[PDB]
Formats: sequence, C-alpha cells, structure tokens
Amino acid sequence: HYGIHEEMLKDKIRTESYRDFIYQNPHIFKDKVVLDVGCGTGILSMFAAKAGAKKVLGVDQSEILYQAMDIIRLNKLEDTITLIKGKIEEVHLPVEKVDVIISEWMGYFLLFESMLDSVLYAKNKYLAKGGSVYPDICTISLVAVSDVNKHADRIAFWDDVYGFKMSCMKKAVIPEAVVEVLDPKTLISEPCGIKHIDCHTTSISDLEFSSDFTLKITRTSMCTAIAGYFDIYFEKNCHNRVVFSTGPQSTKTHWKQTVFLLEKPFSVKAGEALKGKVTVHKSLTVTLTLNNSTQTYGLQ
Amino acid sequence: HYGIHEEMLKDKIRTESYRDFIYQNPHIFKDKVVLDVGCGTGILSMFAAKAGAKKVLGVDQSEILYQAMDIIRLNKLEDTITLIKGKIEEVHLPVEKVDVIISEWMGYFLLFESMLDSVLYAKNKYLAKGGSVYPDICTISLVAVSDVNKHADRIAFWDDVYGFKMSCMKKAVIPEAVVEVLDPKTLISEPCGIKHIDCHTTSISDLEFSSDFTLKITRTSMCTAIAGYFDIYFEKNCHNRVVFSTGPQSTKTHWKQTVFLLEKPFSVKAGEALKGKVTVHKSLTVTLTLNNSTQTYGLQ
Ligand SMILES: O=C(NCC(=O)N1CCCC1)Nc1ccc2cnccc2c1
Ligand SMILES: O=C(NCC(=O)N1CCCC1)Nc1ccc2cnccc2c1
Repeated sequence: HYGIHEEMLKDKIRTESYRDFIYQNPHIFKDKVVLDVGCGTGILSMFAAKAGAKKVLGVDQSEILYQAMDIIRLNKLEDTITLIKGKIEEVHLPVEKVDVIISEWMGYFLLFESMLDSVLYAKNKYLAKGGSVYPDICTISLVAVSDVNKHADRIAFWDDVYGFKMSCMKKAVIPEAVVEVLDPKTLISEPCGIKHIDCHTTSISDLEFSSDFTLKITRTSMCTAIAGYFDIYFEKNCHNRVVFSTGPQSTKTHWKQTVFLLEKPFSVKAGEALKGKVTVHKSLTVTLTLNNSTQTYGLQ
Repeated sequence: HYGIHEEMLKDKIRTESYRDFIYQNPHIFKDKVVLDVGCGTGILSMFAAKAGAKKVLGVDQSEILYQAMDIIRLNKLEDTITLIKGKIEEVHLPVEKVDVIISEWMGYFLLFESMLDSVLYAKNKYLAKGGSVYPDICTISLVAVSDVNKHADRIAFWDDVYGFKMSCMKKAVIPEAVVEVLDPKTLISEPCGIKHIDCHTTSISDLEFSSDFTLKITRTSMCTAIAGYFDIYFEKNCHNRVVFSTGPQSTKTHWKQTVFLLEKPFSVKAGEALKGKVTVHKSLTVTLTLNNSTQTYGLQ
C-alpha cells in the first residue's frame, strides 16, 4: 500500500531520469509555477523546488498525500510546495494557470491504468499559453519473441495436469497479457514503433489508436509471443535531454514488459518482414492480428 | 485471474500433498460421498473420483466453476462429479450429508483471506456423524529472523531519499506484513508452535486466539523481524499420513512465509529464551509483543 510508492522510488531508472531531467534543466523550473499531477510522496515536487520553482502544487487523490504533507514539512519546503488532496478534475487550485506540468503517470504498456487522462485534463485546464508538460514525448513499441519452453509452460501444460485433461483452460489464459521482464536473448525481431505521443498536442481521443506494423525478423525461430514496451523522453527546451526505455534490452524497471501470448506459435526466418496490426481500445484492450489470427488481450 | 489457479496447480508441494493423501488412502474415498469446498478447477474432486468416490460435489462461487464443468466433461467424470456454483452457505446440495469434506482453503499465515469459515460451515451443516474433514490438522509457528541489510532496505532507507527526509514513512511500512520467501540462513531461533487446529473439533470462535511463545535463540545476532508459517497434516484414519510445511527450511510454496518487521531491532544471544505474545483478531490483524514493544500488523 505504501510499499508500492516505495517500489517506485526504488526504481532507479524511473526516479533518477526525472531527477536528472529536473536538476540538469533548472531554467525550466527557475521562478516558475509547477503542477505535480499524482504527486505521491511528493518527490518530484521536491526536485522542482530544489531546482528553483517559485511555487509547486502537488495533487493526489490517495491517502499518500498526508505522508507527502509531513514529508514536505520535514524538508522545510512548505513555503514553496502546497499539497492538495483530490482528483485534478475536482480540486480547487490557488492559481488560474501554471507554467509547467510534471507527472509520473505511465501504466503498463504505457496506457493500462495510466493517469494520462488526468495529465491531459490538467494541460487543457491549467497550463499557461506557452507552458510545458513533461515528460513531453512517449513512444510504444512491439517486438517479436521466441520462447517455446515458456509457451509449453503456459499452454501445452494444460493437456495433462496430474493425469487429467484441462485443454479448455488454454483459451482462458491466452487473453491475459502478462507483465514480466523478458530474457533479451528471446527477442527475434528488431522493435517497431506503433505509437508516438507528444503531450503538448495529444488529446484523450488519440489514446485509442490503430497501427500497421512490420517486425524485421533477426533469427530463424518459432515466434511464440509479441512483447510491448514504451520509451519516455524529456525534450522540449532542454539543454540536457533525458530518455529512458522500458524495453527488454534496457535495465529493468517496475513496468517490466507486457507480453501477448500467441495461441498458435508459427515459424519465421531471419530477414523476413513480419506484418501485423494492433489496435488499443478503451482498463484497455489490445487487439492483435498476426499470421492471419486475431486475438484481443486485456490486463486483469 | 485464471493464472492464479494455474499458480496453485504448479505449486507441487501443495497439489502433490493432496494427490498423495487421496491416492494413497483410497479407503477414505471408496464408495463415499465427498464435498470439495472451493473446488477451483476441480482437481481435488477428480483425485477423489479416481480414488473411488461414489459421488463428488464440487462447490465454488467463482467463474472458474464453468471451466471445472468443462474439465470434468473432458475427463468423462460427469457421472461421478457434480459442480455447483455459489457459496457453500447459499447453495442447494442434492444430498443431506456427505462422508468426507476436502478443501484447499489456506491463506497466508494460514488465516489471512482463508476459506476456513466456509469449510467449518460445511462441516457443521453437511458432514455425516462419524464423517471426516481433510486436511484435518494444521499448525502455525513463529521463528526469529536476523537480516540487518533488509531492515536497512525497508526502514533506514527512508532517512535520505534522493537527498530528502522521508522518516515519517517508516511508520506506514512497519504495519504491513510482508509475504515472501526467506533465506533460511537468516533464521536465528528454533520455531515455536503458536496454534494447533483440528478441523473436526474447531469452531470459527477458535480462529481468534492468543498465545504466549518462547523462541529458543540459536545465533547471537540482531533480531530484525518475526516470521510466521504453517504446517498441514492429513492424519485421521490414514495408512499413509501426509504432512507439508510452508516454513523457510522447506521447499517454497505459493504461501511463502509471512514477515512481521520490527521497528526497533534488538540484540539476542545464542541459547537465550526470547519470550513474547501474539494475538490474531478478525482481513485479520496480528498483534505482537516482544522486547517490550507491541505492534499490530495487517496484510493489505
Ligand atoms: O520487506 C521485505 N520485502 C518486501 C519489500 O522489499 N518491499 C519493498 C517495496 C515494498 C515491499 N522483506 C524482508 C524480509 C526479511 C526481513 C528481515 N528483517 C527485516 C526486514 C525484512 C524484510
Ligand atoms: O507467461 C509468463 N509468465 C506468467 C506465468 O508464468 N504465469 C503462470 C501463472 C500465471 C502467470 N511469461 C511468458 C514470457 C514469455 C513468453 C514467450 N512466449 C510464450 C510464452 C511466454 C510466457
């Protein structure tokens, strides 16, 4: 419960990327009014204060906000940071506009249970003309996976369970997207971007999208799953730009990777251009067409 | 969602203990009427049929029951096993009494989110005079732990978080019992039984209990936590008795161990008899007194 804010703090890629962005681009914060959407323990608000913010407003609907209040006092920042409990859609801020919005809002596969809707609400209601929102740029990518042993573990497993048939269970496990760190040696294609978001110009409408994709296969193997992940960019007006990836070739983060199991694994050859289609609909669902099968997946 | 029934099936200590109990004591099942409380995928009901049950009634409130129905048909057991959807407290069984109750009902630390209340309800309402309930005997034990590095990781961690004070968070993390597999080398006492349950004679009233305990310290060290676990016995009328432990000296199970962190670690010496008191109250709470401090813990 508090453990989960602790896990996010201990995700060094996450927390240090935000730290570095803020501390190495103080001109973005100096004498500015900052809104921290979903502030949690208030760590991002404290970075922003340290980087010279004139005022920081930290908003969170959760009980964690009472901890944040005590945390702000312990660090003698109450003259700079004001915490407000509630949803961004409901609270009264003590200003009309802010100069900068910062938020750690990202869900699994970027969009599952994300706080992006709220951040966009904040942008449209509270962001000053010429203001900025960070991180400003996000992408989502897909990558092909070959792991016949894991497929066997999840699927063929059900043909004989302590001597009994359980085949019908395959159809219940296939639709459940898995959140897990992948062994990077199991990747069998180059990644393919399926979505680019700039938070300055994106609407809630753009978060439901469709994309044709082509996976450039790099190993002759059996394709058993498709994995997804996202990359986060701090770019606008930065002298020191910051990027982090949640992909399997990079240091693991608490977002891990998202895995969509294929009911029917199929063979691919190195150098092949494997084409498919992906659509995300509003909890989200992900519909995948590949090798002439189509499956919709959810994250329960 | 279905993944979780899968995890329980893949817990070999769990599932094979029940398998072995049932298959190696067929006289308990032969021509009997069996009730499987919280049957899940129906695996225990199928064991019981294979061991010669005349009729098996499998009850579960969850959606999993529809899978169990198809699973029973795939194995051509519908002439022996009848599945019924609902709570045991609400359903209509097509008999008045059963000869044998079987259930996998156990929660973390035995009692957190357990199905025991339901199993006891079933015993009192449906069990024939002279019938039996399995597993019939359960115990709970405590053991002392020394892990100064992990304590530092959970507690001292909060004194400086990316340069900021967060000490107040210590009081939010201390009350959260942790479910996790312990390195057995960190155990610094012999275990102490704090509770013995026989399911034939236990009432719901006995599940809230108090126990004085004495931990026989085996290593001069800093005590940083108290761990708990449980053992499960199949005994009554068995020619082949079966026991499994969920303790840290045994093969890990999905119940792992439950850890109660001490806010203030204290020194102990090998050979010392460390005395305390533990009380479980109705989601459960666990109140622990040790070294003249008292803390109540929950599993959120
Ligand atoms: O706390 C433990 N694991 C849970 C954990 O690291 N998190 C981080 C995020 C929230 C939950 N695990 C032990 C395990 C044993 C311990 C023994 N002595 C003191 C402390 C101990 C802690
Ligand atoms: O399914 C995966 N992990 C989750 C899991 O084992 N459980 C068990 C209980 C319910 C959830 N993990 C992969 C990971 C990669 C995979 C690649 N190809 C096929 C299948 C793959 C499966």
